Amino acid sequence: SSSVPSQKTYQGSYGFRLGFLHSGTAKSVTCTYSPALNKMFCQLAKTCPVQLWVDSTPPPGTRVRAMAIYKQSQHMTEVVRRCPHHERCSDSDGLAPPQHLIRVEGNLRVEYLDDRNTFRHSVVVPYEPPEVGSDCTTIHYNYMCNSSCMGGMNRRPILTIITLEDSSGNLLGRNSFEVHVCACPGRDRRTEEENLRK
Ligand SMILES: [Zn+2]
Ligand SMILES: [Zn+2]
Repeated sequence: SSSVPSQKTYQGSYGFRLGFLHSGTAKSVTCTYSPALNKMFCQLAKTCPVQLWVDSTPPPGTRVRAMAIYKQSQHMTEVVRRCPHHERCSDSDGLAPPQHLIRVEGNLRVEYLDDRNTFRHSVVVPYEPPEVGSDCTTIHYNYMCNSSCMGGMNRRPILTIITLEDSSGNLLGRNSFEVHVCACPGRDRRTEEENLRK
């Protein structure tokens, strides 16, 4: 059949897992995470904090990669990409190729990959140990297209897969979370958690 990027949780030797801010569901929130759904709700192009927690520190040369896949089997082989409309947005970023859905902000060492063999997009930064006074490292992602964009995800659910890898790309750890990009993430989180209850 067709191999797809794995989404299996794997903490690895460093005890790698993800954390998310406790941001609430008010109308004004821009990024919010549901532990009931393991799902991030966030606004187009806004900052999405993703914490990296480890029990011990990965070595220099370790990198952290992010890639989106469609959640549903019948769409899983389709590369997740930004819609043609959003490709044309004007911003201060001088690094991300216009087709990439996921960007990293605030990191001058970011690299973007358009895999020559799988065609998948990903965004990768060097792993760094927590800043002074912090217990975790955070990476700040932006999602550059809405769930609703007809020329992109077109309402199909996606997951983001975060991989910890060595300098050669070998697996050191993996986690994932669903993400819904939308104008009203607090309202959407509230709706979906209410659906879940029912
Ligand atoms: Zn625009
Ligand atoms: Zn779009």
